[PDB]
Amino acid sequence: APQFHRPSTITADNVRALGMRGLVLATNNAQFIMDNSYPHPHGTQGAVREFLRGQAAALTDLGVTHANNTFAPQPMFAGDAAAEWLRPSFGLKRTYSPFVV
Amino acid sequence: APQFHRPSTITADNVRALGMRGLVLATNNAQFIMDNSYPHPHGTQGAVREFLRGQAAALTDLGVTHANNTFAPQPMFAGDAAAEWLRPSFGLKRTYSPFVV
Amino acid sequence: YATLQNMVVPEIAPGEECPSDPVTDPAHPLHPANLVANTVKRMFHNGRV
Repeated sequence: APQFHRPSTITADNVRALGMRGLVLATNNAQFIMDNSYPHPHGTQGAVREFLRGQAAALTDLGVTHANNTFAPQPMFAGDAAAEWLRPSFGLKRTYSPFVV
Repeated sequence: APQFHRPSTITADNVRALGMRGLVLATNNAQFIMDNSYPHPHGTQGAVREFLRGQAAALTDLGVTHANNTFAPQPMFAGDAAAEWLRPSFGLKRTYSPFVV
Repeated sequence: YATLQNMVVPEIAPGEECPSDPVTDPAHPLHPANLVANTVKRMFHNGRV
């Protein structure tokens, strides 16, 4: 469990193991006093670098729980097809409704 | 127990002992003729400060009876968040209907 | 980016359709039960889209 009032606490695995919904209220219930007794070893700019890599890895975990809601992502653009010498590489204008009943 | 027809009966406890709904009826059903034999000792305008403090506290009573109906007051403006060194603070423009099914 | 991947997504009921209205359906993410302070789907509702 990471503590958001200390820069030397947040790692990538502490944010990823916490859920996306649980990441909302954990950041809103922190401490207003910022502690400077133990800073991050890569500087204060490096603690921003470590925290947000765990959020984008949690979007991949959110896509797993919603894999029964959307479909397999088709290739979007040209140049990517298995058999290109008889048919071209298609690509979707993704304006549809990705939804599984 | 307050009585509206005399100056020196209304105190702070006398306004808040009756709620918002009952204060509609008893002030619309009070006496026309004002008595003046023993006025309010801080003057007849001093009790004007004494009554109306119980009204804005009487919707904090109605805030509790609708705490199971309305929402928690989110900060309407920025600057109010526990963490401001990694994430910003929004503020909800409370155009929404405080309404819980 | 810290408030783009910051939203409230309720899980859909088994056998129910998609939420379309933020005003009535509480499973909609822009519903006033989901409009928390400091988030962007409430900022989808502060600035109404």
